[PDB]
Amino acid sequence: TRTIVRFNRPFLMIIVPTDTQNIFFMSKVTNPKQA
Amino acid sequence: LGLASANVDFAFSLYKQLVLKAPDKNVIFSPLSISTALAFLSLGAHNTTLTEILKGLKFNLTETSEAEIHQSFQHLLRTLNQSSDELQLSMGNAMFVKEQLSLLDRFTEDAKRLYGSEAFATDFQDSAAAKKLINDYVKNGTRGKITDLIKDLDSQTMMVLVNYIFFKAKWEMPFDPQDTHQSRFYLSKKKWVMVPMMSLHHLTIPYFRDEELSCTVVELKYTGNASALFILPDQDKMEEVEAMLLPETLKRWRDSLEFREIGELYLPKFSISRDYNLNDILLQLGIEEAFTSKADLSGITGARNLAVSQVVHKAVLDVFEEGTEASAATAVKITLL
Ligand SMILES: *[C@@H]1O[C@H](CO)[C@@H](O[C@@H]2O[C@H](CO)[C@@H](O[C@@H]3O[C@H](CO)[C@@H](O)[C@H](O)[C@@H]3O)[C@H](O)[C@H]2NC(C)=O)[C@H](O)[C@H]1NC(C)=O
Ligand SMILES: *[C@@H]1O[C@H](CO)[C@@H](O[C@@H]2O[C@H](CO)[C@@H](O)[C@H](O)[C@H]2NC(C)=O)[C@H](O)[C@H]1NC(C)=O
Repeated sequence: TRTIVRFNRPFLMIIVPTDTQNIFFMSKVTNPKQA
Repeated sequence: LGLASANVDFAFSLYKQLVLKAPDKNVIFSPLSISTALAFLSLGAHNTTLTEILKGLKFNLTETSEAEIHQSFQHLLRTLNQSSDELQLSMGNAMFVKEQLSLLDRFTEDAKRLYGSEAFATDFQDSAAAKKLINDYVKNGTRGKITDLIKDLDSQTMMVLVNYIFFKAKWEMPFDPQDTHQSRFYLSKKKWVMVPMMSLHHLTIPYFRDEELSCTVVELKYTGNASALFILPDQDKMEEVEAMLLPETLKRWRDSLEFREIGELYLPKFSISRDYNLNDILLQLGIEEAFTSKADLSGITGARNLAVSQVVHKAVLDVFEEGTEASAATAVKITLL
């Protein structure tokens, strides 16, 4: 079967820079429709 | 580098705590912003009040002196404080000082060269005004995002140390808004929900799937020296995965990631905001004395009369088809003992 990535459940998101391992932002989306 | 792994370490401990608080809720905060503000504050601390913060930040003093650490922060602010063409990065530090107070020179100078802090004499006497002033500097620096940082202001507040970070970037492979549509988003094992799902097809992106942790790692790069790593744990794995959030398990993700063609990818289009009062979180992380009457902040003025009252933190994060906007601010409320 096709490799399918579907984010239909609470996921973690880590915005980090290329130029070094340091975490800029980091969120855990438990429910998108907050706003 | 090495002291970059500290910063990562401090991010995951802070996260682990924030979740203990309200696991059920979403999270969003910038770790870098917090670390810079308490490193900045640390510039004015001495003795134990100093050891603590410098240890609550996950630094290994056994191998690092306080000068090396402060230097780390200047090089880093220097390096990343620059918006490319397709990626905007902005970092700012400022110190709002009440008019009456004369602060040590060593402190005002170190603030300048090291953290690039801007000073502002303030009248913390008339709370109303002092407030707005700080809020403009933040919203100004965050291009209209952080708008309610400081909401109340002690008339006893001698000083405030602020930090903001703004991030605007685009996707290397952006979504087609024409293809964006509603789909189910599972809040839990059975409770589903309708949500605008953004979808892409036939992309070759850095993927990875490690079973020893039961989750999947996908990587989407922004047109810039920055990229977003989405971690997707399986149903009932979230707990286990947060348990393993360590500087090392991160190091692994980023090594094991190998390009691959994915047939279909689905990512919600979200926008989230969060306020935070970090006093209790800091206390758990061992940053205690600075909050106590045993506050040794003599590095600022020249006497043990200042102490920390509050450290709040606001962050916003929009994830849309075209790209990402993100932003946060940290402000330290410094009161007279
Ligand atoms: C840096 O912090 C240390 C730790 O608090 C300070 O050392 C402490 O200073 C106090 C006040 O001089 C000492 O007081 C004495 O304590 C002993 C019992 O420990 C008692 O028998 C005496 O009658 C008096 O109360 C305390 O011992 C001392 N402890 C340590 C571990 O050093 C130090 O003064 C601070 N230095 C700076 C530069 O801020
Ligand atoms: C990071 O970059 C920003 C933008 O250049 C810096 O902000 C400027 O700082 C100078 C003083 O060094 C002020 O006089 C300018 O008015 C600020 N820019 C704007 C657009 O207002 C910031 O100081 C730099 N460094 C750090 C550590 O924040």
